[PDB]
This record gives sequence, C-alpha cells and structure tokens, in this order.
Amino acid sequence: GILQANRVLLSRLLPGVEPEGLTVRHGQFHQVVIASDRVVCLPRTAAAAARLPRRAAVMRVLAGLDLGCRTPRPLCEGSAEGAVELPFLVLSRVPGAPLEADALEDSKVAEVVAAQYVTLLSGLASAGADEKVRAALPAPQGRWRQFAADVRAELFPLMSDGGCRQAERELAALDSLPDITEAVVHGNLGAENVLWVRDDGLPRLSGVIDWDEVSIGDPAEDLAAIGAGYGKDFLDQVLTLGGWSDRRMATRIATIRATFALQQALSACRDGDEEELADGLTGYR
Amino acid sequence: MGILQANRVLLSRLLPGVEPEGLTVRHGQFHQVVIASDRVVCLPRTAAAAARLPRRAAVMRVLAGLDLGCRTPRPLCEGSLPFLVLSRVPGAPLEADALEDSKVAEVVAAQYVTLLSGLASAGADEKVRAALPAPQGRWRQFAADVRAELFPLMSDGGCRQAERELAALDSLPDITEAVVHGNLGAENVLWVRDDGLPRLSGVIDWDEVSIGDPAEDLAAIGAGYGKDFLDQVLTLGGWSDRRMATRIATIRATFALQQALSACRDGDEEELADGLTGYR
Ligand SMILES: Nc1ncnc2c1ncn2[C@@H]1O[C@H](COP(=O)(O)OP(=O)(O)OP(=O)(O)O)[C@@H](O)[C@H]1O
Repeated sequence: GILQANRVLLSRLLPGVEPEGLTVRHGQFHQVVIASDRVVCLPRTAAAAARLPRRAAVMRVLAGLDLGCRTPRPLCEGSAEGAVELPFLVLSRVPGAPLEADALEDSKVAEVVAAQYVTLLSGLASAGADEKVRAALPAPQGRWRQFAADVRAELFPLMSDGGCRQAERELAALDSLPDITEAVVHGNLGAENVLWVRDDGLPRLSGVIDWDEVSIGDPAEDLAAIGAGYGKDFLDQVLTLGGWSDRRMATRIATIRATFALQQALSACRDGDEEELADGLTGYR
Repeated sequence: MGILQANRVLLSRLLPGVEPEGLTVRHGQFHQVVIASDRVVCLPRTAAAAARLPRRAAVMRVLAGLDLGCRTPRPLCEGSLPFLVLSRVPGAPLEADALEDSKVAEVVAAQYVTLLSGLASAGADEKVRAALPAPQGRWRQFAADVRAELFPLMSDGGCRQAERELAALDSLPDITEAVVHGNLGAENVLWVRDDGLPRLSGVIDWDEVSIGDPAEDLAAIGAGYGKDFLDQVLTLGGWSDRRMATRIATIRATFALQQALSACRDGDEEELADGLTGYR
C-alpha cells in the first residue's frame, strides 16, 4: 500500500506518527496522505513529481486570496517552486466537516450558508482578473469540447447503450458554451470539498479543499457543482445573493450542471477511485 | 456592560447563533481579541489602533501569502468600531520541559529553522519590504527612551550597567535583511502535540512585525528556552558565527530594560519591578 511504500519519507515528514493511523485520498497525479493537521502529496509518477513545483506556487497564490475562509497552505519553502520536481508537497489541513443537504431545510441556515458561498465565489471571481493570479493558474481553451472527447473515450466503454445516449445529449450541449476565462474556478466544488465548523451556532465556512482542478475559467462551473449537490432553490438563493441570476449565467449553469456527475466519474476513473466511479456512473449503466 | 455584551450586534453578525457569553476575550497592547472556536475578532483598544486596523489587515494578508512552513492568522473579514476577523491558529505553546528529550529538541529546533529561514527569505522580497514597517535606528530611539524614563527609577550602579548595555546597542549595524516577528516568545508559537513529536502549528501576535535584524527573533527564542536550545537552532540553521552571536547577546541584554520600559508606560508595577531587578 501507499502508506507502506512511502513509510520511510512519512516517518521524516510526520515524526512519531504511526503510518497505519493515517488516511489516503486518491488524485489523478498525486496520492494525498492525510494526517491530523496537514496533508502530504506524493506524486504517482515522475511527471506528477514535475508538477508539484507549480502546485506549490498555485496553493501559495490561493492562500493570499480574500475568500472569507481557509485554503490548504503550502508548508514548503518558497524556493521549492523553482525545483524541476518535488518528491512531496505538504499542505495545511483545513478543519471542519461537509454540510449535509438536510441542514438547508432550515431557511436561516440556508441564508447564512448561501451568503458564505457568495463571499467565497465573489473572491474567486475578482481574483480571476489579476495577472499574477492568471500567470500562476492554468487557463485551457476549448476545455468543454475536450472534456466531451475524454468522456466519450474513457467513460462510454463503462456505460450502457442507454447511458451513452443520455450522456451524448448532455455532452452535445457543451459545444454551445462560450469559452469564459474570467474567474478563479475551483473545478470540483462539491459538498465534500467545502468544510464547515463543528461548533455551536449556525454553520460557519471553515475552508475549501481539493484544488487539483483549479483554473481560470467560467464561474458557472462552480455554481453548477453547488446546484448538483443542493438543488435549484439553494442555487437560486446563491445566485440572487451574489448578483448572478441573469439568464445567460443560469443557462450556462444548467448546461454544465447536467455534466457534473460525468465530471465526477471522469475524475474517479483517472484516480482509480472505484466507489466514486460507481456513484458517478449512477444511471449511465 | 461587559465587552461581549457591548459588541453583541457585531458578534451576532460575525458568529451567527453563537452565544456571546460562551466566548472568551484576551488582549495585548492594542487589541481586544474575542476568541471563538476557529477564529478571533480583533477590536481596537484605542482610537489610534482603530485608525491603524486597515493597515494591520494589509500586513496580515501579506504574512498569509508567505512560505514560513506553518500557519499565520488569515484575515477572513474586515469592517467598520473597525474590526478584523482572523483564523485561529490551533495548538498550544511548548513548555521548556519537553526540550529535555533530545529527539523532541532536534525536531523543534528544525521547525524553528524553517520558520526563521522563511522570515529571512521573505525579507528580500520588495513587495514584502514595501508592505511592512522598517524604522531607522530603533535601538537608538529605545536607548533615549530608557534614559528618559527608567534611569530616574534606577540606582547609580544600575544606570552604569544600563548605559553600557545601551552603548553596545549603538555598536550594532542597522540590519534590514529579514522579516522580524519582533515578539517571538514561547506563547506566540503554537504546537500540535500528542500526535507523534511536536509539530509547529503556527505563529500569532504579529503587531511588532518589521523588516529588521533576525538576531532579534533568535534572541527571543533564547530568552524563552535557554542557550542550549538556541545553540541547537543556530547550529542547525548555520547561524553560529561570532558576528551573529554578538548581536544576539547585545539584543538579549536589553530584554529586562524592554520589559521595564513597557511596564513603566502601562503602569504594570510587577513587570516594572521584575524588569528593573538588576538595576536598583
Ligand atoms: N490568530 C489567533 N489564534 C489564536 N489565538 C490568538 C490569535 N490572535 C490572538 N490570539 C490570542 O489573543 C491574545 C492576544 O492577542 P495579541 O497578542 O495578538 O494582541 P494584540 O494587542 O493585537 O498584540 P500586541 O500587544 O503585540 O499589539 C494572544 O495572546 C492569544 O491568546
């Protein structure tokens, strides 16, 4: 296993910590070892290792943004960004737990949760128009067109005929999407990546984790994730509070939201997370 | 009234549904700090601190983008009492006792080295240098203050000793290499314990932050944990040269005077007494 394989390095990074007591999250390029107060990114390949210098820069940039909440802060020295490759990257662990959809049935919880989503997304949006932000973050062109290709190549073989027909309709709409490169976009802003304080009172946003797919892009991508997780009414509340309820935006969200389970399945496929692949392919096989 | 009751409107906005009377308040010189579970609310103690709070928020944002190998209080929200909401750095101070174990001591020293290296590296960044204060001849200004305020409280002998110590200060080169925390005592350095060996969580209380001489931070470490542990840090970090040693000793020798001076201004009689122990 990954803990066993990297036991020597982990003993140095986490002195006195028993390897078996730790946990692992699967990424496309990195395996993420989760300790009590910090996480250790271990590159799966040498190409993944060559990515880590850039990742350290990106996480430092995110750590400087005004989002109203925490992000995983790089615990390397600044010079690690100038390396050709790193054998690891350590980040601070964001405290808190996901919010279950249940909590939103209370309309005061819903308001306060929505407002904090708006602070986060407004900060990401404004940060998108900043050249030092734009310089450190990727900004792929025709990502939608290309995502559709990846789905047809990588996921259709795992689907039923009916599934492929369902997915085809969803993917086809994507070619209508404008290529928006305005905001910092998390790219995977499902409920498990948004952490709230385990404290008395109403939910308070602790921070956001798993920035693997972060880019300069379309804010509708993150709003789509929220809609997929929490449904139309909560989304509409976020859009209203944030000033984003125009029909152009609403339409892009709709289009992207219909692909969001496929985005999850594509991720699970590439990082070998079996259960999340099964979840993602629910109703496509 | 009470500070929690007094600030109840703001607290209800910043911490919705959180019972104010369940909170705690602490303070330093400039700020009343309401402590919540994962964050603190900094409120100005004076009209001066109120006017400077925007500036402080700017500095904290810069510090939040530095690679120090640990956490700092991240600005979450600022408004106008002006207020600043910062992330709460988890963990507790390390007691000197723990350093008696040499494996704990090596690991703790190494983590101080990372922190101090990060501060030093950041000091050569002009965007950092521009955002942070950098006073000229701070040690001469201090010396003038000590003579004006403390000498009258001191014996003749005491004044001889202090005058020597202050002379030594003037001899120092006026270094502006590093980000200097400026108040890096044990209580401002927080640790995760009981999960293997101590891990440095983060560092708090950055009100005295500046571009200056890192000997100042190293002096503070020696004050809190003694010369053996400081020696371990200096050796691990490659700072064990004579030049650094002299600067550290010179700064170290002014800690009692620094305490007496601050105690003399805020009328804290017991810290003024402690500070002046040698000098009267
Ligand atoms: N980010 C934080 N995380 C945890 N505790 C904090 C934080 N900020 C402040 N505190 C707590 O509040 C106390 C007072 O804060 P601090 O020393 O920063 O006050 P201050 O008046 O702003 O400082 P100074 O006297 O240096 O101007 C600290 O000793 C600590 O217990």
